Amino acid sequence: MESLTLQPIARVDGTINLPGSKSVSNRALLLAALAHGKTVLTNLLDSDDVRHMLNALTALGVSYTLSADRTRCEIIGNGGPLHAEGALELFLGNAATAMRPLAAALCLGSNDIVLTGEPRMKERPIGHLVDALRLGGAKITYLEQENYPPLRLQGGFTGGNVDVDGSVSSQFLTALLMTAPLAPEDTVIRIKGDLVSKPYIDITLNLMKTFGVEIENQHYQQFVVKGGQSYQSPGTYLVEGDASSASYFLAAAAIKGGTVKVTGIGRNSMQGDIRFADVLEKMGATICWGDDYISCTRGELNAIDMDMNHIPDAAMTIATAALFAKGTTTLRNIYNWRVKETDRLFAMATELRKVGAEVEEGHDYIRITPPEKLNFAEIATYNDHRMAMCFSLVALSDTPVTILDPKCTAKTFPDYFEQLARISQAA
Ligand SMILES: O=C(O)C1=C[C@@H](OP(=O)(O)O)[C@@H](O)[C@H](O)C1
Repeated sequence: MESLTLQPIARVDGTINLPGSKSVSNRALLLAALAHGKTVLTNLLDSDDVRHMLNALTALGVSYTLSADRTRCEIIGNGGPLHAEGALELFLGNAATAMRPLAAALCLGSNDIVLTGEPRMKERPIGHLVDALRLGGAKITYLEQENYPPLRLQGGFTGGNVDVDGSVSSQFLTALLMTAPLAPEDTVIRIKGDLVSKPYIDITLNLMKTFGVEIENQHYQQFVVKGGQSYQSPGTYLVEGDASSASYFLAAAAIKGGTVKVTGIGRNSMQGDIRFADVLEKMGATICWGDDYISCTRGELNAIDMDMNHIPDAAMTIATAALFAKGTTTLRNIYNWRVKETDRLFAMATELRKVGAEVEEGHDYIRITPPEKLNFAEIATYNDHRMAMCFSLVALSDTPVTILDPKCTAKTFPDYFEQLARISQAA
């Protein structure tokens, strides 16, 4: 078991040029692959999740080249639905942004492809998406547990009236939205009830528009899609810096700055996680917005009690920042933390208690009361990049912290520790 021990960080200050957005990167790659023309993506993220998407595109026969640092990608669009037969297996690691979108996309036309991934991926739900694709005509088989990957896709999605559950993940609808335009018949996607992680739907629609396709969004309750469309290369496309990866650095400044500036995202960014900055401001930090940067300057840090459904990923960072806040912090409406890289409500509560906090692990919320002083702990990371990055912040105290399996950060941010070190100052 590899581990990394972080020594106490006296102050953080500086500028970080963010790695590309995982959410935007994987959507842009798939749309570029489906599109007509050559797409040049810059600031593409180089991380495990994007690598699994690139590998899947290579296996499907898509041609592309990558720059030395793997952040510039020139993709030759296929000019239509991707295809493979012979039950070709695409191994998708634990990349949900590859698994859900490809599960839908590869149902266009005929195909015989199997999607699988790491053990935990076989425990992350995909039934709501399968249900919706089958209502549209797709033939899909669960090869192991019903409602979970791995899946055997045999095609057949033609469009039509389809309902989709949006209560557990926004990714199922995202996958349907990206796929439906290329289906021969028009599609009307009806959301059954609640829709969580709504901002990710805006990211999907923004990317689809960039690639030449628009749809009729009726109050996020129903989506009208015209069939028979084609995606078109936007030419050169700049991938936004990752606003979720930014949360750690902005929070570090709120706790121990100094001023930390992250570049690559700004006030016009499409990522819902830029709203994480609003939360730090509510806690007492000072925030500055620019066209291509967001900065946070230490002020004070007071506990908050907020519904975090709009920023589920970045919200985890508030769970550890809460260790440094005055009062008890409560994060609500985050049930789906349970069905992500790990059950994040169980994991976060378990590890927070190890450094001294009193924590109530609610079914769909978490309440954190910080200790007078933190103590040393060896933090388990549950093969979850965000558990490692969140707990790195424990070192902004008087105690060191040991993070197990630090390389798990590579899922979305391979250079995380070197970047945190860049802004760490001894004086
Ligand atoms: O579409 C996306 O890029 C994502 C949507 C979110 O998932 P849910 O919709 O399941 O909350 C988020 O947690 C995940 O890391 C990325």
